[PDB]
Amino acid sequence: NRLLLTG
Amino acid sequence: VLLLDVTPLSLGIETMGGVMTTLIAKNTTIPTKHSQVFSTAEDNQSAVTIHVLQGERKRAADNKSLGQFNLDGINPAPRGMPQIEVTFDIDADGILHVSAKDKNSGKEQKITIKASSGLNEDEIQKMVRDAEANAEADRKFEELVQTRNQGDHLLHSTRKQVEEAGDKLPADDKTAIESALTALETALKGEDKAAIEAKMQELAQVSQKLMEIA
Repeated sequence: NRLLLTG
Repeated sequence: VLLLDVTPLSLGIETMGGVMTTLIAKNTTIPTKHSQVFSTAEDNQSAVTIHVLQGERKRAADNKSLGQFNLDGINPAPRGMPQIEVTFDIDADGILHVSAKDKNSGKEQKITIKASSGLNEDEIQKMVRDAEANAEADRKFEELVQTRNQGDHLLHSTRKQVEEAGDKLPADDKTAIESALTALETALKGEDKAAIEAKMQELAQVSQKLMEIA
């Protein structure tokens, strides 16, 4: 799946 | 040819759970450019931090930081919705340009990183050796982070679903769900993947009615 970034 | 210029270690960015995700693999010839689209890790994020990394380890903290920047102004939305295009481009003189742009808002930020940045020849050899010697532990860390990121998303989804089902959710199920949430949140902080999956299972067991409301 698509990888994610924190704030 | 018997010689050419490469970038000597993988370059990429830190992703949810403290993992290094690679955009340019080690020993890629330069110049070179690669893009990948990423999204947000939690609901309602109006920013992301792009932490740029050089190295071959799976834990972001074990690689060499080349710098960081924030992309702000993202419309707050459900996790996974924003489309953040991150681009790494290294020119023929070894200078790295990294940008990130949010497709919906059109906001963009970037940084330029000089070619002398990063690890030297001996540190490069050591980084390669250490990645090899720690391969099994790094695969285990990646597996743990995958499971923490799923548990974290299940924790937030469940709290959202509790909310959306105001009074429709019986009082006693809310209590049981809330205890199981606490246990999951505790397991997420630990480093035992099976324990986290076990708490997700226990939470699914008390969420049956909560699921029916959906």
